Amino acid sequence: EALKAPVVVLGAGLASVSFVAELRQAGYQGLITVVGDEAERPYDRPPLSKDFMAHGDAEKIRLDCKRAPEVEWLLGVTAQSFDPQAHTVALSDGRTLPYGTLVLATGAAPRALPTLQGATMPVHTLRTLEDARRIQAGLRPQSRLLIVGGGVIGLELAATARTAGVHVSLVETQPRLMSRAAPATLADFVARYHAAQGVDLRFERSVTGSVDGVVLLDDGTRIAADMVVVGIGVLANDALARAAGLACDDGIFVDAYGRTTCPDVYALGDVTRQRNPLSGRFERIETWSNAQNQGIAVARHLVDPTAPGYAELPWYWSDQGALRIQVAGLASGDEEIVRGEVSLDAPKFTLIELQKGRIVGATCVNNARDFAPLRRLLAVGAKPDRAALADPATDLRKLAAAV
Ligand SMILES: Cc1cc2nc3c(=O)[nH]c(=O)nc-3n(C[C@H](O)[C@H](O)[C@H](O)COP(=O)(O)OP(=O)(O)OC[C@H]3O[C@@H](n4cnc5c(N)ncnc54)[C@H](O)[C@@H]3O)c2cc1C
Repeated sequence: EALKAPVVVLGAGLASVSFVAELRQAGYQGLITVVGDEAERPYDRPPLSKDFMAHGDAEKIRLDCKRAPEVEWLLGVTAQSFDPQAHTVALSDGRTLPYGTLVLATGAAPRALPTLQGATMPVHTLRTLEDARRIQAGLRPQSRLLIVGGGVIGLELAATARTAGVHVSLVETQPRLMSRAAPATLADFVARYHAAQGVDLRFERSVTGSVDGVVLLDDGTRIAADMVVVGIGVLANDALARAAGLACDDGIFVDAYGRTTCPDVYALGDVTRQRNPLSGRFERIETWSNAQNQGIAVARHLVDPTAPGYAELPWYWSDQGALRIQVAGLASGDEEIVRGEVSLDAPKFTLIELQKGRIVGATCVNNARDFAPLRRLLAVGAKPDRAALADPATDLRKLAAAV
């Protein structure tokens, strides 16, 4: 009923690939056409601040489009507009695509820093393979890099650059790192780790401008750098949706079926503003797991309307040198339980966030084994014995089973 052929998807990132693979796997055999503005074989972004930044082989980061047979991928083509009455999409190459169902999977773009508009020194953001190549081409040993923003991507780049023998300074407007999506205990530990690896961290500082290779701060001081990478967050790529009259606010509003306010138009991944089931509030979720899992859920329900809506709880990971960080659910509740010691000597620990005895979030540092059972406990809103949660004798995989 809702799934009308032909299917057109705008964007060829993870959300798009995951969606079209699930359409095919679920048994939809109609036309699928995907429009991607990047002239690149679809690829995954997490490597760009990690192993790619370090080793430079793009053929290790391509998405597997095997589970998406009989898809026409229009790469290097921009969707300029769509007409939701005519059920058409206008492309940059002069062609028009008809659709029965239109899927907006256009992701998000790094926010520019207004105070570095008209900088006369290298200022980059890190989103694309082209961005990663341009940054890597300036990552010379004993270079000076300034990162603006203490989000996970800036910190992943900081670790990669330090490992490469690059001097790194980092300016954060907040009093802590990872203010978006991380428990304070984690953010404090992570700052201690980066400081110990030689990152020059500047907290509660904002950039006010730049002059001849030097960045100016709002404490009236200067940081000289060979290169600036700005990581102050992203803005949804929701321009086509806004122009066509869909409900958007830095992100296209969708329900759990991926429906926008425009009939026959859906949206998925980083472009969307959606319900976080743990907070009960709408948020733009900026994670790999959301892009994949939302794309799959929306495709499954299009093919099989008896399937449930998207229901997965949020989580991400970050690889920052010696720290393999995993974070699920909410950053805080009324209670944090710490398993293990929080120590720079062989870091290994777990945080559990509870709200009235109920697990609402969890963090693992170098403890992948405990993250899977904690996500299962989170998913059913488990209320375990807080003494047991704290006790390192406790086996979390066992608790997961018991419930
Ligand atoms: C450097 C980096 C590291 C990351 N590391 C992690 C990590 O460790 N863990 C984690 O959970 N998440 C991580 N993420 C986040 C994760 O990669 C994103 O959540 C994910 O890429 C979102 O996928 P998407 O398909 O919704 O959007 P995107 O990947 O942005 O894909 C959308 C595509 O649509 C294109 N597009 C936009 N407008 C148009 C148009 N008009 N016409 C055609 N094409 C268009 C875009 O240019 C883009 O190619 C990282 C992201 C980056 C950039």
